[PDB]
Amino acid sequence: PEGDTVFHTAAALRAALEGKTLTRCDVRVPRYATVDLSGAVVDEVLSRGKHLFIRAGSASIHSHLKMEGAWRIGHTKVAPHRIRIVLETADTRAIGIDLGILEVLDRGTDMDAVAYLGPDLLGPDWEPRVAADNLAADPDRPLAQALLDQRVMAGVGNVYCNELCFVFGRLPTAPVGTLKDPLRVVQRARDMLWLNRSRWNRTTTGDTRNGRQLWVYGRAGEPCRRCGTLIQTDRGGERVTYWCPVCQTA
Ligand SMILES: [Zn+2]
Repeated sequence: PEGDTVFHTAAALRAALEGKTLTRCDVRVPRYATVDLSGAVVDEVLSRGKHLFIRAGSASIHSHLKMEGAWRIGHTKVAPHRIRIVLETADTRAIGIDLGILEVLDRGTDMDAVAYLGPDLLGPDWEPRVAADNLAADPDRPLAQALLDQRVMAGVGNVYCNELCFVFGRLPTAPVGTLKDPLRVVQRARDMLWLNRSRWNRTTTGDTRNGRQLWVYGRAGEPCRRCGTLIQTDRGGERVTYWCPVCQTA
């Protein structure tokens, strides 16, 4: 999950839970087995970068999504991974599966958990100059590592990292110092995530149709949509990269 998925999940949970009294709060995490927020209203569901917070009563349920489809809404219980939490209201059910962190924090201090985050690409008070100065603060830093650092700005994961590198004509190992305009980079990242904040069908090309949605990610061996050259890929290091060797040069 990247920042768009997490924001969208927060929105889906808001539709299911926000403003409603919890009828069930079953936290299947050992330290939190005794938490039972039933009888409290879910006052707010919000995202902070790749983090989710569910505020109810005096508590804030903090989760960090490692798996797409991590929170599921509806009454179907069959799932590919372990159910870690069930929340219900009179009319709705939300289940959290394969969550990374799932913890119950004090509501009043819940933002201390994530106060170090850089500007949130999908947060209400986004600040592109802060993100741009953070991104450019160390010009010898490799571009992809800087984009993926949640203290620089919050929300880019491997898909958006690959896509941003393509639209700016840079290899992921290019130093940030080679960017003509770091402000433009972070503004385009904001625009890309914003366009997908309510779209699970992640699209960066402007064309949402099947097979048309991304420039390079997941497209090894397919033609670049601009120059026609076949897309290349490398699976060394942490993350898989995809790039057009004509549009993205050293
Ligand atoms: Zn190309």
